[PDB]
Amino acid sequence: AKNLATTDQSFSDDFNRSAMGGLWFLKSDTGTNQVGVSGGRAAFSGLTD
Amino acid sequence: TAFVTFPEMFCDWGFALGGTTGAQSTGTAHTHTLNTDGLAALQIQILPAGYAIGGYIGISDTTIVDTIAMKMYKETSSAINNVYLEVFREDSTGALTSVGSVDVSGQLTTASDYVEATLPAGVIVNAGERYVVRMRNATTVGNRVGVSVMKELVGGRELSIRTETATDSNKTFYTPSEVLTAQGVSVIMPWAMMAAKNLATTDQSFSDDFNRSAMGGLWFLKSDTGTNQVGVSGGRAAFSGLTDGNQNALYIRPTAGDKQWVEATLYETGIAASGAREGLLMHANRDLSQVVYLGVNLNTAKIYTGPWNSLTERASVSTTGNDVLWQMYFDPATAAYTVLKNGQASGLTWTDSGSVVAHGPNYRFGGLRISRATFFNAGRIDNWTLKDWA
Amino acid sequence: TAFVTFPEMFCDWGFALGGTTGAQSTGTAHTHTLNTDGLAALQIQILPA
Amino acid sequence: VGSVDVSGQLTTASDYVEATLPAGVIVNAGERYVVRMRNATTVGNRVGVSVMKELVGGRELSIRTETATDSNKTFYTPSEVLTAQGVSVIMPWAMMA
Repeated sequence: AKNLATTDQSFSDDFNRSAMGGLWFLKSDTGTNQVGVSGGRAAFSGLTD
Repeated sequence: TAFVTFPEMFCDWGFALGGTTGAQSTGTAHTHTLNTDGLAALQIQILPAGYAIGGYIGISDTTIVDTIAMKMYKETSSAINNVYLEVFREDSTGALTSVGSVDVSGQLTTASDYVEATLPAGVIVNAGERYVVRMRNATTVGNRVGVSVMKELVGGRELSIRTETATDSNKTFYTPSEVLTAQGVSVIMPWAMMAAKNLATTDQSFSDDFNRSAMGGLWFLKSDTGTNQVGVSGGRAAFSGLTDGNQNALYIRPTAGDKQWVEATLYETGIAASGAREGLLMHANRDLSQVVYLGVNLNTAKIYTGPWNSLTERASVSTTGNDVLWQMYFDPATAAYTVLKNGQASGLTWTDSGSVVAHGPNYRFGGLRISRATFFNAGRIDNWTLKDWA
Repeated sequence: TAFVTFPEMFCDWGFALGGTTGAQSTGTAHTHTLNTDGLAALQIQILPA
Repeated sequence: VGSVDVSGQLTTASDYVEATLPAGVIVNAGERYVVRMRNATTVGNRVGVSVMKELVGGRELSIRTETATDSNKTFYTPSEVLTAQGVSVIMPWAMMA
C-alpha cells in the first residue's frame, strides 16, 4: 500500500469518564498530580501551585 | 502491548534440524545424517567497550512507551558500569534523535537473561515511524558485553546500526550520513523491545441500539430452549420461538473494574400476561456461574442472584408503568446495588452484607435476559448500555 | 501497510546453527560440531521459461 | 473451560486435528489460554505431537505433567503450574479458532 490518499484525522473527547486514561500523555510541574477528570470535566488535581 | 525487532519466540526457542549434509572438505566422501541434536536459533555476539549496536523497531499501533528491553549478559563476573540503553526516533530525513536513555549496568547478570529498564519519561510513539534501541557499553573497567543477535544475510535491506568509535558511541544526534555509514558497517541485528508495561486504563463503555438484522457476533447467546436464542426483530431484542424457557445474551467486551452501570429501556412489557421476567444482567461470569439479574414484570421488579439454572431472590419492589428506561448500578464504596427507574430512586436497593457476590477480573460482564412462559413472550428491549460510572 | 506470504524478516535474515550432527554415511564414525558458520534461511529456486 | 475427545478422528499420518468445543467460551485480549493434550488411553498406544524445541535461559511458558493424577487434574494451582513449567522441556503447537 505504498501510496494512499491520506485523510485528515480528527479526534474529540467529552472528558466524561472516570480517569484521564491512556489517550493523554500527562506532564506537570507538580511532580505527582496531573490533569484529572472530575465531574465530567478536566481540572487541576491537587492543591499545589 | 509492545514492539519487537523480530518475534521474541525466536529468542526463547529454536528449530530442530533435519536432512543430510553434503560433501566433505577432505578425507573419505560421506554425508552425515541430521537429527534433533542440531538446533537453529539466535547467536551471541561479544562486544568491547565503546562499541554501540542497535536495531530498527517498527511501530504497529500508537501508544506511550515506558520501558525497553534487550537480551544480553556480561562475559566475566568483574564489576561493570556505563552500560546504556537508549531510544532514537527516526525523522523524515532518516536522522536519529535521542528521546531517552537509561543505565542498565547495575541489573546485568552473567547468565543470558532479559534486561528491562524504565525510561526517565514516557515517549509518545505513532504507527508508521521507526525507532532504534541502542546499547552503548562505554564501560571503564573493560568487561565486554554479549548481546543475543541473529545473523543477517547479504543482498537484503540493511536496518541495523553499529558504531565503533567512542565519539560515535557517545553521540546523541546522528546525522543521515553517519546513519548510512553505520548501516553499511553493521553485520548483525540485535533483539530489542519497546514495551507498554503500565497504562492509565480507561473505563471501557459499550452500547447497542439493537437495530440490525441479526443478533451479531458481539453477543454470547445461551438459552434453555436448545435451538432458539435472543433474536432481533423490529429493532428490538426478543424471545425467538414459541418455546417456554429463558434466553440470555452476554456482551463479549468486559468492563474495566468492578464498578458497573447497566441501562436499557423496556418496551412492550405492559402487555405481559403472567410471570414475564426480563431485564438486564450485571456481574456475569464468562461461564454464567453467578450473575446479578434484574427482572421486571407488568407488576413488580426483583433482583436475583446466582447461576442461570436457579436464581435466588434478594429484593423485590412493587411498581407500575414498567415501560421506561431502567438503569441499575453498583457502588463498591458501600458494596450496594441501586436501581433507578426513569431517573427516579424507585426504592430498589440491595446491600451485600454477606458478600455473596464475588468481584474480580472474571466478573465484569453484562448482558440481557428474557423469559417466555404460557404462550406469552415478555417485553422487548432496546438501547442497551454498559459503562463504569465515576 | 502490506501483506506478505511469510514475514520479510526471513527473506532478509537467517539463523545461526548450533548443536551436533548424527552418524555418517561411511567411514570412521564421528559427529561434527555445529557453529555460527552454518546459516539456516530460505533457498533459491531456479526456473526456466 | 472446555474439553473434547479426539481419539476417533486421529490418523497415523501427521495431520491437523480440529475439534469443536461443547460450547463457546468468550476470550479477551491480554489473558492467556493453554491447550492441553491429555492422552489417558487404555490400550497403551503412544501419541506423537509436533513440538518446537525450547532453548535454556529464556521464559518458561509450556506445561508438561507425567503422573496420571496430574493429567486428570481439572483445576490446577499456581504451585503445580510452576512445577510443570519447570519440568517441561518442549513447547507444543496449538490453535484456538
